[PDB]
Amino acid sequence: DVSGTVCLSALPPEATDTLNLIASDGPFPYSQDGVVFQNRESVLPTQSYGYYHEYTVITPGARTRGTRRIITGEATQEDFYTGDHYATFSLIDQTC
Repeated sequence: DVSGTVCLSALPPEATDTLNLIASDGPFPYSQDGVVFQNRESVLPTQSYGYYHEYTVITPGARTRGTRRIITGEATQEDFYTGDHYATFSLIDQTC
């Protein structure tokens, strides 16, 4: 399930950076940005394979990709944030 909706301005600033890169189709900093997210655990709504894609939200100071991600869905404005490596998600509201 999705935990609720959160305004973009209430998320870390790096989530705004990642969304700007998604809108321009990159370039992205990590080679894993843009791969399909399988939703194997069925936390997000069930969809066809390839409906969801994953992008890194950089964690300042981290040596690795860390635990923050944006998952896009194919629908308009359908973007989810996770800060715990896919355990929980919130829908991003870009209007606030």
